[PDB]
Amino acid sequence: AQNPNCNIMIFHPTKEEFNDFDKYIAYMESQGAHRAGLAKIIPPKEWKARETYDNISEILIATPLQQVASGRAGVFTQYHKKKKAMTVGEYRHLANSKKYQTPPHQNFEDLERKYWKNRIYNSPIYGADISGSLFDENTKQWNLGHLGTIQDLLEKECGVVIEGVNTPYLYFGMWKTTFAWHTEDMDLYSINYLHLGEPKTWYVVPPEHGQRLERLARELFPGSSRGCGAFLRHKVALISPTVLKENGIPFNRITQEAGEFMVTFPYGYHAGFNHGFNCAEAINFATPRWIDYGKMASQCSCGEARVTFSMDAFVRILQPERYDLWKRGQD
Ligand SMILES: O=C(O)CNC(=O)C(=O)O
Ligand SMILES: [Mg+2]
Ligand code: NI
Ligand SMILES: [Zn+2]
Repeated sequence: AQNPNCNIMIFHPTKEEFNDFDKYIAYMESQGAHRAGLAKIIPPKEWKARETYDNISEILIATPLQQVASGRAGVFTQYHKKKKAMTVGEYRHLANSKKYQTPPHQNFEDLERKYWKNRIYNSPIYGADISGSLFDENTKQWNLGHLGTIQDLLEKECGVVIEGVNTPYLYFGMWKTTFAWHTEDMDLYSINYLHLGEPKTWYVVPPEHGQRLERLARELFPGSSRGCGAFLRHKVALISPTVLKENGIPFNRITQEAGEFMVTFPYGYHAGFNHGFNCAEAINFATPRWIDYGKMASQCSCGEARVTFSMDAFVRILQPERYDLWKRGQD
């Protein structure tokens, strides 16, 4: 078995290997990359996502989200308070302000210490989940707006044609902006490209151990667990690396820098934080190996998780017994 300790693997594809996206994912899996739940891909030196980032300031962030924490430094939830619209240039100025900017630090490990010590005492503002793309249309390799769709994959594997669409999303971050512990909708893959700015630190639990994280979470968030049998689908709970280690939960960590891709694998729980002003693009995707995970994915039906239009067909075809209850949660 390849990668039996479930370490995060880093890949350096050549320009020739960067042509065929599906083939390269399958290659990474042949080497055991999926066992970690997360892999890093450093693009060939010849590649670029677009020519420059000099002209992005007028993108609108219609609903910036202030991430307000509750709990203790290593075990907390966050809620999202909606703020007034602002442009990317306005948001960048805000991220760089004395109130929000990255503190002085020695290295990524010092900054990570400072994040976990101090996160809960601040409420950073995240421009998340903005439909759109920063890849140039002429970028032919690893262009996250030009990937094979999940609907087409399901149709190819299973023969059933379904409604729905699959487009990327932009994320504008600042110091301390946080992504809570989660797997993707329907335990899909994700791919995330850090277009510009400061790094993103990731934490990940191997897919084979995801239920250990779920059992800890039920213990640490006992009210939430009574409310919903899949409350991590709400994407609000944070648990620090120190608390994971104290409870024997297997995990790994890695920092993504500008110009790098990350892939999350089916049922790989992940969480993390941004170091300072940045912009990332991400999208879900599927492969043949996903189908069995999609069939077994948990679902929130309490009403909290509310998701896209396109998840309806995935539930309906892959999980017909659960469909009626899940759809009630949607309505
Ligand atoms: O970058 C973020 O805020 C969160 N991203 C992801 O969870 C992802 O790409 O799967
Ligand atoms: Mg612009
Ligand atoms: Ni994710
Ligand atoms: Zn729920």
